[PDB]
Amino acid sequence: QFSEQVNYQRALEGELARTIETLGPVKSARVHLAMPSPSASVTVTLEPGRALDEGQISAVVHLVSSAVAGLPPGNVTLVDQSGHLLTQSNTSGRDLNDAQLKFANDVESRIQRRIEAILSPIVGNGNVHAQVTAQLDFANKEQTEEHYSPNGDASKATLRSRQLNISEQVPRSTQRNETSNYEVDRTIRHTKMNVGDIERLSVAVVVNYKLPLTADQMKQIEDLTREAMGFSDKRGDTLNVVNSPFS
Amino acid sequence: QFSEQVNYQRALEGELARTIETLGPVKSARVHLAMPSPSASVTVTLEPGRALDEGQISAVVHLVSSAVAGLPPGNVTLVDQSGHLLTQSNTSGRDLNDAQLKFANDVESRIQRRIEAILSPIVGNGNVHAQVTAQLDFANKEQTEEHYSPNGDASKATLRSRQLNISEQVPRSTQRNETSNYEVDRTIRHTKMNVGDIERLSVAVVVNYKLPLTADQMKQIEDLTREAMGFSDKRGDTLNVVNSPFS
Amino acid sequence: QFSEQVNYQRALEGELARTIETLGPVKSARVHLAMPSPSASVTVTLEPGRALDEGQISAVVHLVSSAVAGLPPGNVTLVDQSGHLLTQSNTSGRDLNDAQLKFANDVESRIQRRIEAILSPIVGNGNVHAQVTAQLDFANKEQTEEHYSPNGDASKATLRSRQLNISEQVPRSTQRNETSNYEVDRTIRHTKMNVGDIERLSVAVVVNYKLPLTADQMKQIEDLTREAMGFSDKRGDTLNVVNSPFS
Amino acid sequence: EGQISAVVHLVSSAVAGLPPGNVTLVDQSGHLLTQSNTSGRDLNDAQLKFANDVESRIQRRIEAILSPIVGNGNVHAQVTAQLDFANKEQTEE
Repeated sequence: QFSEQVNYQRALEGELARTIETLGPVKSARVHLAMPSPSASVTVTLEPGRALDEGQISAVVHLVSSAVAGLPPGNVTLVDQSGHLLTQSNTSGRDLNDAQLKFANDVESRIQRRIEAILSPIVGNGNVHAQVTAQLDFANKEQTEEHYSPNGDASKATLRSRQLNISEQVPRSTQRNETSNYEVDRTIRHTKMNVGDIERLSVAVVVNYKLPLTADQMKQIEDLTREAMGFSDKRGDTLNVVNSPFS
Repeated sequence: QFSEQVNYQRALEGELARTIETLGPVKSARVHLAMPSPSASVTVTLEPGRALDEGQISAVVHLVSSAVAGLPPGNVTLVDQSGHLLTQSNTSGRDLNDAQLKFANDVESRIQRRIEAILSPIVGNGNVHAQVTAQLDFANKEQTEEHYSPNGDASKATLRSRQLNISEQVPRSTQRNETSNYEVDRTIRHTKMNVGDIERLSVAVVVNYKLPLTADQMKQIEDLTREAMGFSDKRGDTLNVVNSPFS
Repeated sequence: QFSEQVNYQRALEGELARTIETLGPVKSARVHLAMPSPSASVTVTLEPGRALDEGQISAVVHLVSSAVAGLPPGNVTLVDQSGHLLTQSNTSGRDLNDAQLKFANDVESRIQRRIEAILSPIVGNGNVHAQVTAQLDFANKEQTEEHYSPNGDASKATLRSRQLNISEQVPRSTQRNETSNYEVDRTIRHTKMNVGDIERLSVAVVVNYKLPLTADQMKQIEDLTREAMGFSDKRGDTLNVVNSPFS
Repeated sequence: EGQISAVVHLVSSAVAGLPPGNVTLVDQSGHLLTQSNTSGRDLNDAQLKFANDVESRIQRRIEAILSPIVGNGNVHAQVTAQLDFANKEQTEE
């Protein structure tokens, strides 16, 4: 019964390593599994004069992380024929953070690619450059308001019950008890903010000469960029456009 | 008994990979299953000089996600013969924010494609460019109002019970007790806001010269875009149209 | 049954050692496992005239730590054909101060090269030398604030209940009981500081003669490296720049 | 990224007992190309590799917005960022 779940694992390892071989840069792989939480250790041997890129590692990681039951991609270990541990594995902590750099590099790559496109026709195909910086927010934030509406005014209160004894005598020994149980308007927001929204934008744009550009001809260039960003003084965005001869 | 549910899985993998082969661009597939939450890892080898499109990936994902019991499409891993992990529902770095850009692009692509299309007949085919920026909202928001109607005015209250004792003597030692048990109107909305609604738009439109365009002719060009946008100042949209010769 | 889980371990050891052989600098490996806590002991025999680098050790450590169920990389022992225990983790009196020195040498290395890169253009490709020392902070430290906002002022209290009894007779025999129950707004931070922050930098910078450099030319050289440092008086950093003929 | 290991192993192997983790490659524009990895926690260094990328970006950005103004090589810029890796939380009410 034990040599049942072992003669099988030895076949999985030999099957998983037959696909990683049929993968291009890899000449021959060699994978061992550790199923008792599980782990794996691929040992690819790249073709002569080749090296797996940064996104070609996740190809071989997920190729094994998914073909094995319950194996996260944080346990797969990839190693070349020249040492060179390619996976991160070893750090159980501050991985998955370059992701927040890649992402922030795309949020800015777009605003940049856009500003050039909306400004290249006016000033020329290559007479303008623009760089973008975006302070993002990755704080996992939640919220739960629970607003009520005031009912201090009788004219807009909503009684559910009400008791009201009003004695009197005449020695004007009066009296007035009262009870009240209200019902209350009750809103309940429950947000869960988006991880990756933009906190503040800062964009600098250089535009070539012609011979400088006219004051208005620049002011109208400033306002286009003010739109290609989504310039919002709420966020505290900062734009700075300058015209200067290129080289 | 174990080699029963393993000799079978080895046949499923060999059957699933025989169909993905008969799929056009794919020359030979190689799938492993991880049935224990399950997973799969296809390893298609596209035909010489071919590449699966963005909707041709879901073809091969759902082709396997559905042929295996209890396997969501977020666990299927597709990989070419050149590395290149094609899926993403497999990564867990952020795995979502990277898709909010590919969405906010499309929202902006439409309003861009639309704006030029409403203007291309007026000012010529290529004599106009527009770029759109959309600040979307991906905050998973909810709500639950619970409104009541003010039954303060006895002329629109709704008693369920009532007990009005009264006394009097004559030293006008009166008395007046009174209970009440109202019934109350009670609305309950329960919204679950949409994730992806536009919060603010900023559009910049450049139009070519002909010679400049007429003063009023700009206002009519501005208004068309104010419509093709869906401009709603309540959202704080911003539009800026300029006219300057192209190159 | 025992010779079942032993005939298997003897095969794992022979399989694990067949991959470490196919690894470049290694000519022949020899691994023993210690299943029960666990452990391993690789005994690589490097090729004639070779030595595993500092990152080539983790290649062979994780190559075995991952191929064995429940084996952390702190239990793998790597040894050459010339003694030379390459791992540590087995050398554990503290197992950590061996690292704080190497790590503190990296932090000081970064700041050093950066002061050499920002300054070499002004003064020459070799006419500047800098040395950095960094008092790091490796004290594990947590924290938990629990702030409350003051509600002594009634105009900003949040009553949850109340009971304001009053009396009087007129010989003014007054009386005024009063209870209260407040709701209190309560921030709760919970930090967990970083192990490896910088406490203080001290940087010494020598620059060659030209002929003694000018005061302004020195005044600005001090201002630049003050930024390449990250000089912050709060930390009480210390920078000392001197100009003196080299040799 | 694979042309660096070409020049690293070209020297790591031509010298007796020199691992590739000790070879340092530098351009004519600063830009330390190597880095490797240290030991002990294998995480504190991960806060340096990260803190280096955050600074390389702001550097690549500053030179790319100035190169047109002043010339393809007439500007250098070095960035030093004090990051913050304190795992913080909070709960207002």
